[PDB]
Amino acid sequence: KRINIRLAHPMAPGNNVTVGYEKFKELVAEKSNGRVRIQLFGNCMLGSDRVTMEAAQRGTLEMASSSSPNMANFSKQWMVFDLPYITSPEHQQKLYKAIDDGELGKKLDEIAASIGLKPIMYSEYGYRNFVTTKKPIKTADDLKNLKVRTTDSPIEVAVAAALGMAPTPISWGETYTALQQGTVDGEGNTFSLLNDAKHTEVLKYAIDSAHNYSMHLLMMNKAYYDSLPANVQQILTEAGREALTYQRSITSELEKKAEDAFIEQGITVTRLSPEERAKLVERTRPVWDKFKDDIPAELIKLVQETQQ
Repeated sequence: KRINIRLAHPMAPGNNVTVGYEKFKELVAEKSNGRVRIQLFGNCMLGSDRVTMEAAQRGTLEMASSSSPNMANFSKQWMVFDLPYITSPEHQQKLYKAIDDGELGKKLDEIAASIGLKPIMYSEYGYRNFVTTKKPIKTADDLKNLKVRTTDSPIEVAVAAALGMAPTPISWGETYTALQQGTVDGEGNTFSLLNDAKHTEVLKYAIDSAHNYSMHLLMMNKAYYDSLPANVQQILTEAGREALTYQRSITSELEKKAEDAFIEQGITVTRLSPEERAKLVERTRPVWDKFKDDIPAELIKLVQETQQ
């Protein structure tokens, strides 16, 4: 027959994650000669991360993508990637290698299996930077007192509290309204998502904190995956791998465009000195011990090994 597979996600038009899933869609169609069709429900068409991944887990959707921080709703183990400053941009290829070809990726795959999901793409999303609507922020101490939107990650909540901020978990689709209404003073995200989602209209200041690393985890309902013929299973996984290579390749080009757009629209972007970054690293480091019982030590070590 034909097979139609629905894929929902929260990310904005033109965003690195979004474009990756457009490439996935194209590759699935090519490899199947049109027999398998991915229907894309991006940009919170069917809701934000949690609600659509819950639908994928239940089987009311075939596929969904959630940011890794929002995946904490489904397993605590994903929080390894939220630990503040567990990774930094300088080591990204070695992180990719461990996920793609190594033991780390196998462990992630097992986490997904344990919650009824088949991973198809570990999409790059990027490093979050703190941004504000009104308050000048240039240093760690300037973050104090800010009311800040978070994802659902317990670690993001704890990071904010350790920085002296007041964390406020808001779904992605509702975050712009909260900023516009003054419910929150700021947020932390990639400059690209912020620009693509047109948060840049309400923002005034940014710092290159890189205080959270996120992926966008594209998951298929495991029962649905296991129901498919083997040739279609292989199409999906091969398309995922090829789409991931493509999506990583365009990510930093798009990030550069967004940083330029921030500039153009008058947002002040402060580059932290080594000293000021080290303060942030240490101020957030106590969060790690608060989650030692929820994140396997072996998994922390596999991630840290990528940064050596």
